[PDB]
This record gives sequence, structure tokens and C-alpha cells, in this order.
Amino acid sequence: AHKPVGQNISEVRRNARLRRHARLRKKVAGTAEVPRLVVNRSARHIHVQLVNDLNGTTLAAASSIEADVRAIDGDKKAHSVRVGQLIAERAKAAGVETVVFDRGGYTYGGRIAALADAAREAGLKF
Amino acid sequence: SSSRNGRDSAAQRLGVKRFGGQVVKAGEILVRQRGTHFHPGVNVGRGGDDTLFALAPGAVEFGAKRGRKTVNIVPVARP
Amino acid sequence: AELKITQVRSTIGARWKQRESLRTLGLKKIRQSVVREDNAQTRGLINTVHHLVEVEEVG
Amino acid sequence: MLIPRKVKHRKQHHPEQRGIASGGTSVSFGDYGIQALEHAYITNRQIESARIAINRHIKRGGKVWINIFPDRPLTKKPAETRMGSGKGSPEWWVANVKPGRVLFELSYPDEKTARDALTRAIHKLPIKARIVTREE
Amino acid sequence: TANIPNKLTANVRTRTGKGASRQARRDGKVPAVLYGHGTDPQHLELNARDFAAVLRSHGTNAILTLDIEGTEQLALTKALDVHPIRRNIQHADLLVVQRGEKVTVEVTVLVEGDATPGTLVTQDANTIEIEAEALSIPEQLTVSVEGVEAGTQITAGQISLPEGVNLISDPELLVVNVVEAPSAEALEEEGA
RNA sequence: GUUACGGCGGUCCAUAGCGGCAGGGAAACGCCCGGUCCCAUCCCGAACCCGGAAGCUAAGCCUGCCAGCGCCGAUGAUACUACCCAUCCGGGUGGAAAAGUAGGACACCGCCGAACAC
RNA sequence: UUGCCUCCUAAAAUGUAACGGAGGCGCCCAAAGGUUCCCUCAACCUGGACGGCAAUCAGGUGUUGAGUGUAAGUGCACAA
RNA sequence: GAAAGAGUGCGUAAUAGCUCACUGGUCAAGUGAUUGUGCGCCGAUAAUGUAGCGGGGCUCAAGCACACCGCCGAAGCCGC
RNA sequence: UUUCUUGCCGGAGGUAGAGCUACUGGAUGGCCGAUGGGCCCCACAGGGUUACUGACGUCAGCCAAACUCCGAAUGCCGGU
Ligand SMILES: [Mg+2]
Ligand SMILES: [Mg+2]
Ligand SMILES: [Mg+2]
Ligand SMILES: [Mg+2]
Ligand SMILES: [Mg+2]
Ligand SMILES: [Mg+2]
Ligand SMILES: [Mg+2]
Ligand SMILES: [Mg+2]
Ligand SMILES: [Mg+2]
Ligand SMILES: [Mg+2]
Ligand SMILES: [Mg+2]
Ligand SMILES: [Mg+2]
Ligand SMILES: [Mg+2]
Ligand SMILES: [Mg+2]
Ligand SMILES: [Mg+2]
Ligand SMILES: [Mg+2]
Ligand SMILES: [Mg+2]
Ligand SMILES: [Mg+2]
Ligand SMILES: [Mg+2]
Ligand SMILES: [Mg+2]
Ligand SMILES: [Mg+2]
Ligand SMILES: [Mg+2]
Ligand SMILES: [Mg+2]
Ligand SMILES: [Mg+2]
Ligand SMILES: [Mg+2]
Ligand SMILES: [Mg+2]
Ligand SMILES: [Mg+2]
Ligand SMILES: [Mg+2]
Ligand SMILES: [Mg+2]
Ligand SMILES: [Mg+2]
Ligand SMILES: [Mg+2]
Ligand SMILES: [Mg+2]
Ligand SMILES: [Mg+2]
Ligand SMILES: [Mg+2]
Ligand SMILES: [Mg+2]
Ligand SMILES: [Mg+2]
Ligand SMILES: [Mg+2]
Repeated sequence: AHKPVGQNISEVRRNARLRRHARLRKKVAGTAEVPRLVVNRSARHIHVQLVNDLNGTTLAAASSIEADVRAIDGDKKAHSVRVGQLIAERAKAAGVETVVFDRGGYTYGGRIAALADAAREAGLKF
Repeated sequence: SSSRNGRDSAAQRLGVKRFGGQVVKAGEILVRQRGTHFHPGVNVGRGGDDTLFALAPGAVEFGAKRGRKTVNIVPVARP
Repeated sequence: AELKITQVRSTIGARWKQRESLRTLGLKKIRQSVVREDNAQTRGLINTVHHLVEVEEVG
Repeated sequence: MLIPRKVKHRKQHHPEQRGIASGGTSVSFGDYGIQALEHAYITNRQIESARIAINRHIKRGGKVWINIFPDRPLTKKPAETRMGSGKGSPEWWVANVKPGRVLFELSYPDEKTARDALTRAIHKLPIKARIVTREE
Repeated sequence: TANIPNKLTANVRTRTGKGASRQARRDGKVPAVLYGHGTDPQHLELNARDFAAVLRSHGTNAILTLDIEGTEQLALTKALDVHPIRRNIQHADLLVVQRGEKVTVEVTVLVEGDATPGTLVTQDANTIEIEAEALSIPEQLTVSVEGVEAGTQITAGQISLPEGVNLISDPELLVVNVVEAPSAEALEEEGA
């Protein structure tokens, strides 16, 4: 005896996340030389990927679920800085030096801000 | 007895005037339309009056993409 | 293969398109015998102007 | 005297009356119906007279269905007026009927007076028509 | 309720198209198509006179046997087209059905009886959909009313039905309605 | 390689949607606890964000099954029409609808990343 | 009525007349400009007294039916 | 009961009568109805004079319906 | 020969037609009909115990140059 009578918060906010990410998705186009750096976030971990929209394939990726970054005693800021540095050496080894930042629909600040500052200080210019 | 109607406007000659499969120049205007009957794709720009033009040389290709009408200019191979 | 094409009616009383297709065929005056190939192009020509021409097959 | 309550625009061009009726080609509300044969303009006054004729004969029992509605308007200028100078005022509303369309439908027990009343309606319409039953 | 099949002869079509179909119609043969679950549609020609006679004899729905170059097929007349003016036959759809299948059948219903002076006869629904076996299709359904007064709405689900038939239509459907007889005042008021 | 595992994407974006019935917490995804510090409310830690894992798969999500509603769709016929003959009446060749019908149908695929095994 | 704009007539490229059918225009915004960021309605069932048929409303089916200065037309929930 | 119909009518103020419906006797095979069709008939009446096949005339079609074989027929085509 | 014609290839339309529990209007007859979103006694509780009104839904069947969830043949543009 379960009767739904409105809207649900999780579904509507997932839809809204795609809604506000489509803004930057529409304008951002990524090629082989300048791919798109997309970032995803959760309540517990964060995720970063670099993709080329020409083929829809990812070049380098990193996340907070890996044991090396999980072993860090720091906070989400420490994890974000660590994963930003890591994805920086991964991108440099892959051979990409100009990219674009896709916030993924999230507002800037906190973990995303630390990720951005880590990416800039790591030597990856974008 | 008389009539109060009978006035009209001019014709601004709207519509699609460049079709797919042909070659177009840089900055060539493709479609004249009021709203978004067509949508820009790759190498397609939008004017102030919702017109569609080309940014690159090549051939115009119409297509459908998630319930939409979009135009593209493919980079035709250099001879 | 080759085709023998002969015009049976006149050019007037027919539209611009049929007249120009006839000129392509090469038929200018009535009862003229003109030889052509068996291409799909000529097949379409005869299909379009079949009410003015009579076709014979040789070879 | 069937007249639509309101119409978005009060004047319309000459309707096309070409082709064979596709909608309402088969009778299904009751048992018996009338099917037309030719192209025509059937007016609301004609519909009223025909319905009066049908009831005026069928009396107590039965009931009537009408599958058409005279909402197409027509204009007419008054006489002693030079032609042109705008459109005339609309005088009678008409329902354009296509061949084979079902006009009236009846459901009464007995064939005798059923066909009699249907013929009574037939004799008041301007075009030829025939009786049709529910059986195909 | 048991029925017997109807025997007729038919030939396969030679040419397909509006021109060929209309030529056959002018000749006096009706074009028909035979398609079913066998994944093998066929198009054939029938005799208009024999077909009309069988239709008149066994109603709108009858079980038919098709003779195609000596082959025996079991089919049901399911959909068809009739000319608005010539009341002739131009197309019929025949569905292959084997013995022991459930099919959807639309059957006409008739009403008979004697009415009281204050009773007005009304028939809103004349055809109902019934699921039954191929050889058990009924041709007509009858309902009887005797001494009906005031509101005596006859429900489609209230109609007595034979064995082995299922009422596809919902019980909310009404077939026969009985109301008070009209009056001259109401007759002259309506339509004004 | 397997998995009842999460991200980024595709397709002339509904055969892919809605609804109903069952099952999931290893890691993850969610809900959750409290606002010292970043940050915010046209008020409010609702949202964003800040700090953690005490608790929980019920919602969300996924998987599986249902044709209840949506969706796709023949062959054949009918309407239409390009052209032409025929003293109005009409026919011949070419193209072939829409609706409806038998049916189909509870998406498929690509790149990375999570647990087990090699 | 004479200028301009919206739609149809206009026969699926543009165009295409009539004393044919329907309506408007001789502004406004120092923000209704621009950047960036947060969020999505109206329809919906119920009511501590007013407050009711509607005021505001939380719960929680809700993919646009609210709406996006000024007529019509095209779009826009991926937002304008 | 062979068949009497709250009677299809022309009958009398109202009765009464002429009838009729279904049925029974002789004769002795077609008799009815709608259905789709090709031709037909009426519906049909204006003014100087036939005057709505061009006219004579045409069913012993020289009319109509369907096939076949031919001919005449322009300044079109071919020949000099 | 860039021209024309034809076969094929790549194209967007929105006419003919058809349709509506698909939008804007028009329209025929039914069913529960609580609640006229409501009145024979106003009870704060038995019915049009009374012929109305009956919304939503549903059975179905039509119409629209300024309606299109659909949609040809043509014609038009470009290449071979
Ligand atoms: Mg501007
Ligand atoms: Mg601008
Ligand atoms: Mg229709
Ligand atoms: Mg008449
Ligand atoms: Mg766990
Ligand atoms: Mg909180
Ligand atoms: Mg659950
Ligand atoms: Mg849940
Ligand atoms: Mg659909
Ligand atoms: Mg579906
Ligand atoms: Mg087909
Ligand atoms: Mg001609
Ligand atoms: Mg004729
Ligand atoms: Mg179809
Ligand atoms: Mg316009
Ligand atoms: Mg145009
Ligand atoms: Mg002009
Ligand atoms: Mg004005
Ligand atoms: Mg601003
Ligand atoms: Mg709330
Ligand atoms: Mg703006
Ligand atoms: Mg006959
Ligand atoms: Mg003569
Ligand atoms: Mg000769
Ligand atoms: Mg000569
Ligand atoms: Mg000469
Ligand atoms: Mg050349
Ligand atoms: Mg095309
Ligand atoms: Mg298309
Ligand atoms: Mg339009
Ligand atoms: Mg139309
Ligand atoms: Mg609607
Ligand atoms: Mg219908
Ligand atoms: Mg028109
Ligand atoms: Mg339209
Ligand atoms: Mg055109
Ligand atoms: Mg071309």
C-alpha cells in the first residue's frame, strides 16, 4: 500500500544536475589536442576524467576510490589535491597540456576549488 | 457599405536557400527562419535574426539529433 | 544493343519539358528515324516521351 | 435550425467538394440509416425539415441520430448592389455532404414504417439517397 | 453452438496494383489478401456474387474454407471494405485460423419484445466483442424485454451468453436503454 | 574473464517511455549526523557548502517478469497524382499514401573505473 | 485605403493579386544590458478562526498544460 | 376450428346489408418480390419561318455497344 | 557546352489525403455519477424517499484556408 503523490528529491536533483551540466556541455567541445576534463563528485568520493568528444573515449582518469589516495589521512580537500596532482602526471605522461574544465554542473568551491588550484600548480595549463 | 480589411505586409523571402550535398563558401548563409526550426551544429553560427550560416568550407549536411533538425558542414577533402 | 526511335505526333501541344526531351532525343521533324544506345538514360527518355515516339529494337 | 454556437472566423472560402466520403461511411448507432449518392450542399433548414418529417411520421417510438452538422457558412450580397466592394453577410449555414455519407439514422422495430419514414425523409432532400441497414 | 464451413474457389493474383485491382473489379472479381501467423501472406481473387451470397447467408462473420490450386485453407473473414455507393465488395481480409484457437469476434445484437405505452426504445450499442472458439462463433444475439417501466437500463454484461464465450467488453457497456416516452412539448423544445 | 557494480557517451533518441509485481549493499551509489572554520538563504545548513561514518537499501538506482497504458509496423486494398488517349461521360503506364490490420516490443552498443579469479 | 509588421488565401524552394479574410506599429528598458553562480513550475488532495470556490501552504503522482515587456508567428524546461 | 384480422375500405345518424382477409371444390405451371445493370417513355411551354442531326433522308440504321480488315482525308511526312 | 534532357545518389518542407483519450474550436446519443461543482422535508443523517442539473471518466461516430501526434505524386537546389 504505497501511493506516490508528487515529486521525489533524489530523482529531481539528479535531473537538475544533468540540467545544469548541459549548459557547459553545449558550449564546450573537445578535440584531440584540447580534450575536455570532466569532474564528477559524490558524497564520499570524487572522480575526474579526460575525454575527447571526437571519439567519445577517455584518455586519462583518476578517482578517490584508489587505495593510494584512500590511505591519505586528510580530508576531502587533501583527497582532491592528491587526485588533481595524480591526474596531472597522468595527463602529462599521456601528452596533453591544453584542456578545458567541465565542472559537471557543480558549483565552484571547496573540493572543486582545491582540485582546480592543484591542477594549476601541477603545471597543467588550462 | 464598405470593408475595413485589405491591408497586408511585404514578403521577406524566408526559407532554406542552401541545400545538402553542395559546396558553400565561408560565411555563407544557409537558412533564413523566424525561430529555431533548424539548429546549429559543427561550424554553424547563429545570427541576430535566428539565421544559420557556415563558418568553414565544405558541404552542408542535414541530420536529426535527439528530436531536432541540425545542419553541419563536413570538411570536404582537399584535391 | 541499339534502338530505332521514330516520332509519331507533333511537337506543339506539348510542354517545355517534353519538347526538350524530344530535342535531346534528336527528333526534329515527324517520322524521323534516329539510332541510339540502350542506356537507362534513353530508357527514361522513352518512358517520359512514349506518347510521341515509337521504339524498335535491333540487335 | 442547427447553428454552431460560435466560430473562430465567420467567413470561409468556397469549400472543396471532391472525392468520396471516408468518414462516417458505415452506419453504427442503431439499425437503419440513409446513405447519399451525389455531391451537394445540405442546409440546416433542410436538416430541420427532414428531422421534422421523420418524427412527424414515426410518432411515439424510436429515436433519431444525425451524423452531420451544418456549420459551413455561405455569404450573399443583397440585390441591387454592384459586385465587389467586399464580402457579403452570411445568410445560411450549410453542411457539405460527400457521396456515400450517412445522413440520418433510425432505430425502430418494424421494417414497414421504418422504410416508410426513411423514404419520407428521402423525398425532402435535394439529392438521391438509399436505405441502408446495420447488416453489411 | 456449432457451425459448418462455406466452400468457395479462388485464384492467386497475377498482377498487383490499383490498375489491376480495378480491372478485376470491373470484370466482377473482388481482390482479397490472406495473411496470418504462418508468416506467409497471400493475395487472391474471389467471386463477388458467391461472396455476397455467402455473406448474406451467414452474416458478417462466417468461417470459410479457401481453395487455392486445390489446397485447403481455414480462414476467418475479419476485416473488409465496402463501396459507399455501389454497396459492392472491394477488399476483404482473411485470417488463417486452425481448430482450437481463441479469437476476438464482434457480433451484432438484436432486441425484441413488447413495450409499455410509456416506454421508449433506445439502442446505443449494437455490436459487442466476444472471445470464442473458431467453430463456435454465433451469428446473432437476441435480448427480450417485457413490461419494462421507468429506468430499465439493459447492461451488456447482463445479457445471457452461451457456453464457451468470454465477454471482452467491460461490464460498464450498455446495449439497450428504456426511458419515459417523449412529449410534444419536449419535441418542440428540442432543436430550438 | 566473471559480477544483481559506478562514471562518460552514442542512435534519423519512446521496439528505448509510463505503470504494476519481486530482489540488492563487498566496494561503491544513496539516505544520515552536527554546523568551529570556506560558503548561503530574497528566512531557514531546505539547497549549496563544512566536518565524519553511529545507523539503514525503504525511497532514488539497478536487475528480472508482466502487454495495463503508451510506441513501432508490414503484405494487400482505398484516397491522390505526373503524363497521354477518348466529341462532355472516362480509361492506359509510372509513384504510392494516411488510418486500420497480422504482429513486434519491458532497448542495443563503445571507453574507463570498483569486488573475485587468472 | 495609400507606410511598415503577423498569419491564411499561396497549389509542400523563393515569389505570386484583388475594395479577399483577421490584427497591430511611429515605444520601453540605466536596466528588461553583460559576466558568473544558486534553484524550477503551474495542474494537484487536505485543511490550527477569519481565510471562503480561489490569499500563502508543506507533504509529495507533476516533462510544460504557469510563463519568457508591447499583436501574430517560431521556439525556449539543455532555458531566451 | 378450415378462418374470422378489435377488421383494408367504398355503407347507413346508430342498427342492418355489399364485401374482404385466411381457408375448402374444378382446370392445369409457372407465379411474386426486392437486387445490380445497357437502352429506352413521360416529366418538355415563346415569340419573322421548319429552326434543338447542317440538309435530304436513315430502323430493309446511314443510330448505339464490342472486335477485324480496308480506304478518303492538310501547305504534316516521303519523291523530283 | 559552363546550357538542356534523362538514370542514380544527398537533401528540408508541409500542400492532397487521413486523423484525433494528441493540441485550438465545432458536434451526436448513452453509462457510475459520489458531489446543480447542490435542493420533499434545511439537523450534524433517508432522495429528483421526486421528472432536473449532472463534472471528471468512458463507450463510439464526424467537421475546420488561419488545427497537425502524420503525410505523398509533383516542382525546386546541388553533384555524378
Ligand atoms: Mg540584436
Ligand atoms: Mg544578443
Ligand atoms: Mg475522419
Ligand atoms: Mg434529393
Ligand atoms: Mg558496507
Ligand atoms: Mg541539515
Ligand atoms: Mg528498495
Ligand atoms: Mg528507493
Ligand atoms: Mg503512438
Ligand atoms: Mg513502451
Ligand atoms: Mg506496401
Ligand atoms: Mg493531349
Ligand atoms: Mg462523354
Ligand atoms: Mg502505415
Ligand atoms: Mg507569413
Ligand atoms: Mg513558400
Ligand atoms: Mg502581379
Ligand atoms: Mg490599424
Ligand atoms: Mg541582469
Ligand atoms: Mg509541500
Ligand atoms: Mg538575457
Ligand atoms: Mg435487377
Ligand atoms: Mg448526319
Ligand atoms: Mg492509306
Ligand atoms: Mg496533300
Ligand atoms: Mg516539310
Ligand atoms: Mg560537359
Ligand atoms: Mg525525397
Ligand atoms: Mg522528410
Ligand atoms: Mg507551420
Ligand atoms: Mg483536406
Ligand atoms: Mg483535445
Ligand atoms: Mg468511426
Ligand atoms: Mg483551400
Ligand atoms: Mg492542415
Ligand atoms: Mg511550389
Ligand atoms: Mg539534376
